[PDB]
Amino acid sequence: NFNVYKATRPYLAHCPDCGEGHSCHSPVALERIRNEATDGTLKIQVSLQIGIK
Amino acid sequence: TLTVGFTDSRKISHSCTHPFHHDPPVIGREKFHSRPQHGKELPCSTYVQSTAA
Amino acid sequence: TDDSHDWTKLRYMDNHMPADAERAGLFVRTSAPCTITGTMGHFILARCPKGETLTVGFTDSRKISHSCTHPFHHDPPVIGREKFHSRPQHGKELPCSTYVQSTAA
Amino acid sequence: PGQFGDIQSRTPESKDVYANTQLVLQRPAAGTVHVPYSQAPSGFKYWL
Repeated sequence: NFNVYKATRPYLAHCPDCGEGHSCHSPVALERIRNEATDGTLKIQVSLQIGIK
Repeated sequence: TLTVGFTDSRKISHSCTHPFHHDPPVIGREKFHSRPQHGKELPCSTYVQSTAA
Repeated sequence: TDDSHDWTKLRYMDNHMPADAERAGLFVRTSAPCTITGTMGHFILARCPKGETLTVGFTDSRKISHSCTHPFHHDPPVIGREKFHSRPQHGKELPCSTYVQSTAA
Repeated sequence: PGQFGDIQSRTPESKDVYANTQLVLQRPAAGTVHVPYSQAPSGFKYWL
C-alpha cells in the first residue's frame, strides 16, 4: 500500500549473473521466487519498488 | 531460468538472471498448453490481484 | 564512412557506396535474442541461447531491416559433472576458455 | 526430509510445528555476504 512504503527505500544487492556471465551489484535483484499457486502464476520478490516514485 | 530487469533513468538496461525450475503441475487428466473454448472446470489455486493486507 | 572512429556507428555497403547506420539497431539471434559483449570491424562477440540456427541483422539509413540466416548447431560443452543453465552464486571453480575483449590481435 | 510429512502440524492454524529439513549452514563465497545452505526440497511437492 502507498501508506506503507513512505518510510522505506530501495537497496542494491549482489547477483550471480548480470547478463554478461559475470556477477555484479545490481539495482534489481531477486530475493525470492514463489510458486505456491497451481495455475502456473509466479510471484517474484525484488529489490525494486513498483508503484511508488 | 528466470530473468528480471528494468530501464534506468540514463536509458541503461539492468537485469539479473537466476536459476529456477518452472514447470507447472497438471490440472486434470490431460496435458494442455492453453485453455480451450469448450471444456470442464476443476479446482485450482491462484494469486489474487488485491493489495489488501 | 568518413573513416573516423565512432563506437555508436556501423557502416555498410549500399550499392556502390558505403553508408552509415546506428549500432543500436544491430542484433544477434538464435532461438532467442543474444547478448552482445562487444564488437569491432567484422567481428562480433555474443552470448547466445541454445538453438539450431543463427542470424544477424541491422536497420539501415532508410529504416529498412536487413538480416541473414544460416544453419548452426549451438550446444555448448558441459563444464564439470553437472548440467546447469545459469551461473550460481556459490560453487566450485574450474578451468575453461573464453574470448578476450582485447583488440591487440 | 524429501518425503511426505517432512513438515507437520496438528491443525492448519496451529503454532506447534514439527520440521525435519536437514538444513545446514555453509560458508559464504569470499568477498560476499550471501548465506548458502543445504536443504532438502519439500516432500509435499514431491508427493504431489
